[PDB]
Amino acid sequence: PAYTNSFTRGVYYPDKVFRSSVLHSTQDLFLPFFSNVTWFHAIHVSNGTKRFDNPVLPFNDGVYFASTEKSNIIRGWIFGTTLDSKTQSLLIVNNATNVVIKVCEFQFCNDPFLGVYYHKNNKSWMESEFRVYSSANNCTFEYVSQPFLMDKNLREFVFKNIDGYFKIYSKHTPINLVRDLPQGFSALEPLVDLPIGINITRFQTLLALHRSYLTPGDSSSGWTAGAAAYYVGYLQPRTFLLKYNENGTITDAVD
Amino acid sequence: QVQLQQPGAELVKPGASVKMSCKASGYTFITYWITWVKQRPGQGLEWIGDIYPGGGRTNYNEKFKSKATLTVDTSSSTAYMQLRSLTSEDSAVYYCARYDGNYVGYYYAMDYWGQGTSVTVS
Amino acid sequence: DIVLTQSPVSLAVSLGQRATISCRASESVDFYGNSFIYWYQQKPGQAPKLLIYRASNLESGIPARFSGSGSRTDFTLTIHPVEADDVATYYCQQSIEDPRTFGGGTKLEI
Amino acid sequence: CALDPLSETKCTLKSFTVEKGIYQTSNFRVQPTESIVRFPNITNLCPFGEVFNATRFASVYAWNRKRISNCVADYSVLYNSASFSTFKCYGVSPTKLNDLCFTNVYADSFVIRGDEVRQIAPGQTGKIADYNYKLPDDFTGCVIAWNSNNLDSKVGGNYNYLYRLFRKSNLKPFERDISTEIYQAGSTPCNGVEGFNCYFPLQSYGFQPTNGVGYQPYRVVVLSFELLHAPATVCGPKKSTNLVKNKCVNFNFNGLTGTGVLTESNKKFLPFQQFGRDIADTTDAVRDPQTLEILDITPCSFGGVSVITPGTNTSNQVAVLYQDVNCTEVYSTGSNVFQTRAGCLIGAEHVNNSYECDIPIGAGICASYQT
Ligand SMILES: *[C@@H]1O[C@H](CO)[C@@H](O)[C@H](O)[C@H]1NC(C)=O
Ligand SMILES: *[C@@H]1O[C@H](CO)[C@@H](O)[C@H](O)[C@H]1NC(C)=O
Ligand SMILES: *[C@@H]1O[C@H](CO)[C@@H](O)[C@H](O)[C@H]1NC(C)=O
Ligand SMILES: *[C@@H]1O[C@H](CO)[C@@H](O)[C@H](O)[C@H]1NC(C)=O
Ligand SMILES: *[C@@H]1O[C@H](CO)[C@@H](O)[C@H](O)[C@H]1NC(C)=O
Ligand SMILES: *[C@@H]1O[C@H](CO)[C@@H](O)[C@H](O)[C@H]1NC(C)=O
Ligand SMILES: *[C@@H]1O[C@H](CO)[C@@H](O)[C@H](O)[C@H]1NC(C)=O
Ligand SMILES: *[C@@H]1O[C@H](CO)[C@@H](O)[C@H](O)[C@H]1NC(C)=O
Repeated sequence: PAYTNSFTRGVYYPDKVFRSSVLHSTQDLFLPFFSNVTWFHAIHVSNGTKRFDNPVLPFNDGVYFASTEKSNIIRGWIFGTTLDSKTQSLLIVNNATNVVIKVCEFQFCNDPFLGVYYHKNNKSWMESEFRVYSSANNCTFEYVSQPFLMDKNLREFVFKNIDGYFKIYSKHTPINLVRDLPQGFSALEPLVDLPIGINITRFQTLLALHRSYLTPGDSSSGWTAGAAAYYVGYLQPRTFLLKYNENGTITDAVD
Repeated sequence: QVQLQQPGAELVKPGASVKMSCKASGYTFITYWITWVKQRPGQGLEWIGDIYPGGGRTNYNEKFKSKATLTVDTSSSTAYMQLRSLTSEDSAVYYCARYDGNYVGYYYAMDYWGQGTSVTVS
Repeated sequence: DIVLTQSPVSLAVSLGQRATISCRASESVDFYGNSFIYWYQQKPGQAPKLLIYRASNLESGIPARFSGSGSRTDFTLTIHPVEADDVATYYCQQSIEDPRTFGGGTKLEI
Repeated sequence: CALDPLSETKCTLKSFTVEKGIYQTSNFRVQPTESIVRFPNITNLCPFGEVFNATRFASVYAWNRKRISNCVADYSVLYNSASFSTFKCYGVSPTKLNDLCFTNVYADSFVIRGDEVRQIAPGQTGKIADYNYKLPDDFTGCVIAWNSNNLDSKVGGNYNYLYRLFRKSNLKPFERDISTEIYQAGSTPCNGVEGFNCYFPLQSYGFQPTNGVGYQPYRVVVLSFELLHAPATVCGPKKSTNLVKNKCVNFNFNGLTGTGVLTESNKKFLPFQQFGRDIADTTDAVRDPQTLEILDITPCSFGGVSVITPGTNTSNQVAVLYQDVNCTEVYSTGSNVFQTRAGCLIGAEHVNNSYECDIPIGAGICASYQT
């Protein structure tokens, strides 16, 4: 495991409150300023020897996800208290189409992935089959929305679950320094709240695998996943101070 | 074709009960609702209740909920109206009518009427 | 409970003239463009006979002289021409909400 | 001290004669005229179009059942549909459908001929009623049917719709039987082979364009409403009242339930942000759920009521003083109304002529008894 400083990122708006040049304090789960973020490498190219590791990180009441892949290699985030069909689990998939929100009881395979193959006739990478789970029981809630990932630009996806509600906040910002998160302050705009109503304890990042990665040969000559890298931070309950401009865009915060 | 009949008149002692019939013919009795209208001599029309012969569904007026006990006999295609705790104010003529109860057609229109029964309490 | 008032209570119309009967509703009867107001004619000693259903359509077997109009609170029934055998009591009934109620009635004199 | 403001001052100071000066006897408040409520455009519409307007309907013996819950039952589209030929409701008023709530709604759809439409009702008899679709005596719901010759019939005859011609027992209420076992009409067993005393329980409908309305296919959708003790999941969508401006009302914007007056604003909000607060953590402005605009929310104007009086032993006239409130939201009005920075004082004639100050009011305005 590799560690990198948080560098004052991950500040998100309190739920649906606006002010104008007003300094107000809030008490909620937030990312530590100058924290210590584990820069896990999901897949590294070592030929193209397979180095496949998606460790099952505990959720611990909030995760700060940062992606720097320019090929949209990162595609999904899997949540579950036990990650079996015993309890309901959250599945996220992000194609270049509408998002499919799937929350059902799932027997999850060892390596969850979305089967996608290149077609000679259509010359496009459409998904062949879904091989993330064995069975889908107690399918209560199904949400659809526009894709989150679209178009070298850092993306911040902070995830929480409070009061039976699953909330996501997103922001897209170009970065010159891919290796390190910039020492710059960016707000996280509210996007959508989900009433999943299930307990979440374990956070896992899903990486879509191309047909070359799914070929009988282990080596993925056609498509390489070495560039995949995901940041993970853990939130804590400390009061923060936020400064609001007249526009209402969060500009700076102090622990 | 469609014929609806009621007894000509009925005499009942005060404090007693009277059960009169509403005989309908010429059409399928169960497919049309049976409604009831009270008309005091020289006064206007007052609605009592309506019943569907198929299933025995009933809907009684709030004023006549404790006065009207309405049952039907689909075997004889006749509707029976029962009155209880009759007083001097209940001496009136009761008319039974039919309505198809279709929002598309005629809604609550009462196209056919019975001859009625002059109920006198004395 | 919607109360219906009919005016004039007593009306005298000569042979071949026009008789005007107006029924007023304490609450709106129109529902998505449908007005549930019915006009009944009750000859003495006989049961009332329906003339106009839904306040705008002629019942089968009713002469074309009887005609109705109006919407929402106010409804008007027009009979033209008026014949000798038109002496009866006219009642307006609303059916939008239970319990259904009838009008006070009007008397037509030749 | 309910008679006149001078009497109110006498009431407050507990003395018959009050010396010349200014005294705060009471406070003025603008009571809101009415309450206003607004809700956004409803998107959780029940799939009425999915059930009613479906390309393929199943047979009457295999009638499809659709469970409807957790959505708003918008019957307005049903009311506006002029192609319906039969709309009869049992146990519920058709006009009261939008005003009533049900725990669960079940939608049943099938195709039958014109003359068999009357069989879909409680207490009815016939082939369809007893062998294909049976309704309970206490059935609560509505029966909707309309002509479907254009879609359920073809030139060559549409036999895709079947009805249960033969059944050993009448169908129970809300029972769907799709068994294809050979009907045994006699003592001889069928053994899966039809014969003299063995016939298929299902008969294919013969639908032709020229059959006539008596023998034409009809699309029938039956909605059944049940009232249980569980919390209701099907309720009529709420109605948004007309927006009001420059008038103090009671507003409940999806739970704000605030009081005051709404005024057009110039500030611009975040695309997601709906309502804002001040420094004091109080409601400031709310965005319209219907349109996209920001409305300032100042609290209803209120302030102390002041009375300007000279010495009672000298005069007997008084002038009302309404501080911190403009004259529009107002002795009654109409007697020499004058406005100042302190407020709207009523009962004194404003004069440009400048004298030495006698009685305090505020903002450099002094009142005295003179000619
Ligand atoms: C914290 O960050 C330092 C570098 O800043 C790193 O060496 C260390 O592994 C991280 N984790 C802990 C627990 O110290
Ligand atoms: C994108 O992937 C999703 C998987 O959730 C799939 O449903 C959709 O059809 C795909 N879009 C295509 C193939 O254009
Ligand atoms: C708020 O937005 C307006 C319009 O773009 C802009 O003129 C103003 O400067 C902004 N306020 C800031 C940047 O504090
Ligand atoms: C189908 O058409 C519209 C909706 O598309 C609406 O009137 C209703 O759902 C259907 N109409 C009929 C007559 O069935
Ligand atoms: C709601 O519907 C009205 C009527 O078409 C429209 O003017 C308004 O813009 C709609 N608002 C939203 C938020 O969809
Ligand atoms: C004030 O009141 C007293 C009564 O106590 C009276 O004698 C006197 O004349 C009054 N003076 C004026 C200026 O009104
Ligand atoms: C009363 O208040 C102010 C005066 O300061 C001004 O807007 C106008 O005179 C009044 N307001 C109205 C009429 O809305
Ligand atoms: C007072 O001053 C105003 C200012 O324009 C003027 O209109 C008015 O005529 C003046 N009245 C007197 C009595 O001086």
